[PDB]
Amino acid sequence: PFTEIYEKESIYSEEKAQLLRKEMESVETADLEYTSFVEFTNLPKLINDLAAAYTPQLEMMRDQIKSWAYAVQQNEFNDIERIINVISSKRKEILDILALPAEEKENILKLKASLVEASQSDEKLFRLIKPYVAEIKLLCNDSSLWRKFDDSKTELILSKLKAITQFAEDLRLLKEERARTMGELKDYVNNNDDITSLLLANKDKSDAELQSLFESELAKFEPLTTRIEATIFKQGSTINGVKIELDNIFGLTGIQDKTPEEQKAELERKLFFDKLEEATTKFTIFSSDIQKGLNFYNSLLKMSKDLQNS
Repeated sequence: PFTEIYEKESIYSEEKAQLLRKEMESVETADLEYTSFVEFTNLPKLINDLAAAYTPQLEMMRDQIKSWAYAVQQNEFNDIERIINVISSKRKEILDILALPAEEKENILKLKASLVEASQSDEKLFRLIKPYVAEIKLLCNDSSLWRKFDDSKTELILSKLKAITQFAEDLRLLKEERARTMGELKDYVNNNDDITSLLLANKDKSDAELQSLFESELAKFEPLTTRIEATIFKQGSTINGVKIELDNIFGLTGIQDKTPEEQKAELERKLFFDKLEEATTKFTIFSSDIQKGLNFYNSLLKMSKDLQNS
């Protein structure tokens, strides 16, 4: 007596759950990025090896290209290009569904279909960079063939190594700091996040806000989210600087003589072929769009099935 209080509380809890979901998505993306970096670079074994030889980049590029190509190959959706034919099939299904209705909700559905068609047209624009990259990536033979085709400076290397160590430790500490930051934010919702005892502003109305109190109560969560974003950006520039310094150290460690001009040109070509990976990532990002569009299409088809005879 009554149950409305628990309803409002449930609503506020839902909002809080949404915010925590957003923040968790952000930190998850950050952690995934840093983990991908730390996995690709292998900074620990590189530092250990360099330190051992004191007192390769090609292996890295091979590992990253192999991982990207394998991941792209596994998700059998982008390479096949059968999705357009599938869309045509879905269109045929919708055509069959459209074939004794006498209302204007069919024309509206047609308009929605038109919008989906426009979305498909927009989807076509990204096919240019995708098709060339993905097809050359799908073949192990071609990719392997193309990939295969292409003192007193010790103290500097040592200093660079030290800087790399400090940078790495700073990065790990940043990740730990973010994880703890979240841990406290989530632990703040499953603990002393108050209740309906603060809900003394009458018995709402409702629908007349009623929501300003929720926004206000949510606005005190800002100092944790801001700390999360701060640690994320800091780990961002940390990642950039560490990448730069490690690139310099890796360029000072190897040959460095150098010659010939065809050598630097070939290396340049190799670094050029690594720009395909970017397009691969882009096509991966485009994969999550075609999936959503197929979901909407299937939803529309099921909607037509229901509208036919529910």
